[PDB]
Amino acid sequence: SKRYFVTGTDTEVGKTVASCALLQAAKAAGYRTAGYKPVASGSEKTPEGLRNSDALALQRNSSLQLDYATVNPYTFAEPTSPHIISAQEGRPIESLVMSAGLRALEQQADWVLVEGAGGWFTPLSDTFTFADWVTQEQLPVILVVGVKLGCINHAMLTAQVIQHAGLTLAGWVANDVTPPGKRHAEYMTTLTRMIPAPLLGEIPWLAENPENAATGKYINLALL
Amino acid sequence: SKRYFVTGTDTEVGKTVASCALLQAAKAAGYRTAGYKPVASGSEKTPEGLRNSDALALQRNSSLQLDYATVNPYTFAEPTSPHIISAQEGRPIESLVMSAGLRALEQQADWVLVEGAGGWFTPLSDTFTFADWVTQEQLPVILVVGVKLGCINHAMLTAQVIQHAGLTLAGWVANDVTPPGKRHAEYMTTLTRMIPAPLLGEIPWLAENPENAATGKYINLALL
Ligand SMILES: Nc1ncnc2c1ncn2[C@@H]1O[C@H](COP(=O)(O)OP(=O)(O)CP(=O)(O)O)[C@@H](O)[C@H]1O
Ligand SMILES: Nc1ncnc2c1ncn2[C@@H]1O[C@H](COP(=O)(O)OP(=O)(O)CP(=O)(O)O)[C@@H](O)[C@H]1O
Ligand SMILES: C[C@H](N)[C@@H](CCCCCC(=O)O)NC(=O)O
Ligand SMILES: C[C@H](N)[C@@H](CCCCCC(=O)O)NC(=O)O
Repeated sequence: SKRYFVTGTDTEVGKTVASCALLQAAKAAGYRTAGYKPVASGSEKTPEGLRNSDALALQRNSSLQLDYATVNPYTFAEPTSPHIISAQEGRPIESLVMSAGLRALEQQADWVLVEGAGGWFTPLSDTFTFADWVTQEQLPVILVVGVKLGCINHAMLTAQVIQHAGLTLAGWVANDVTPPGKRHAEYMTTLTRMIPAPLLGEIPWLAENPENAATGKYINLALL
Repeated sequence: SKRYFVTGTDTEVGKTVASCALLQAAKAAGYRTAGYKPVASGSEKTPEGLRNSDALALQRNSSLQLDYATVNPYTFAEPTSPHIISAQEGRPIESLVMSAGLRALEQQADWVLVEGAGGWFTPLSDTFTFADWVTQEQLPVILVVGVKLGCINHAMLTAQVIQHAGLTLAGWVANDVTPPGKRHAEYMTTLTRMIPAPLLGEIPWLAENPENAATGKYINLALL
């Protein structure tokens, strides 16, 4: 299987909207797809247990019918850093459970997208970060950049740390989190020059429910 | 002279409020102080020319009476990345002018704080970033962390890139940009464990005009 890890320049830059666009393009290409969000914090109560909205988006944009626990093994109610609520609840986030989950998806899907939580360095325990697990798995990384003032600094910090860890930055996606503003073209030119990876596409500002929008068309999967 | 460069985990995390606190503590220690903001974008019109508010804060928190142009040689009206408006206006930001300005302050002050613009990697031209000038000058760096969800990732990205450039991370300052929230103690413990530099102090959430507040007391200059 082809496998990709999706990270963002910050929490809340639209990493899930860009992951749904990527899944929609891979399905259109004829791949058997599966989204995977191993760890999620910030979840709602239902009859079946806690459900996270981002993991639900990944589950319904996958071409295979998947059970929720397969998409998201670790679900926490509180919207904070996963290491804080893991310790609080007495539920360790185990690297072997996160890896087994990835393998289980690979039995049925040939194109798997793995979405982390928050940014690159999100702690999972007091001695282990999400970055350590991605390095261990040797996943190529796609960076989602929310285009706003301050995103050049955050895109270059994340890009350099991934290359320092000896991983492949497979590409980047520009996500328009605000309406058209005055220096949009110049920001897109600087970002294209500075990130050492192909620009895979640009998702426009979509006011109403953008993870349910048909966004596959904004991604050029040929460059991956 | 003692010289320090102050950077932030993002634009608008309170780097100027923390720089005014640092200047107030150094004055209380008996140093002859000068703040320096070489490049500023986002300025108001006055009879004397354009004036940036952050540079004005640095100028009035300095113990020496300094002229505005000495504090801030490069002033741009538009609140965008300095390389965009520099090119637009036909006014190159010269590394030799930025360095001469630092030396001119060193003739009269024995404790100089240098504040950049935005985050670490802010571009000054198409081939030159603020990070290149700080490396060239070999300035020790103080990191200001606005405490909010996502700041662990941004504090660790910036910390690692500065150490990769062979510079000293002299310390960090926690700035409380929001009112007391639920996981504040756990965020302060994680940040203290993860940033490889002393915590110099914590500035509380100050609703009304915090750069005019007397904040020197929250900084322990002994650890610098
Ligand atoms: N193209 C777009 N147009 C309009 N709104 C967008 C958008 N992309 C993202 N958003 C909005 O920004 C917010 C964050 O988006 P999203 O849920 O995809 O982020 P994310 O995956 O980075 C969150 P986390 O850090 O918790 O993993 C959402 O409310 C979403 O609707
Ligand atoms: N301790 C605090 N309490 C309340 N508000 C604070 C605060 N620290 C910073 N702020 C507010 O956050 C905003 C940004 O602060 P500040 O001007 O110091 O940031 P900064 O220097 O990072 C800006 P730039 O990126 O343009 O250099 C201001 O409106 C300021 O009043
Ligand atoms: C306009 C901002 N407020 C700030 C400069 C921000 C540059 C951000 C560049 C980037 O996107 O990383 N200006 C200043 O510090 O004077
Ligand atoms: C609660 C957030 N929305 C997100 C996790 C953010 C962790 C941020 C850690 C940090 O401060 O760097 N959750 C999630 O992606 O499910």
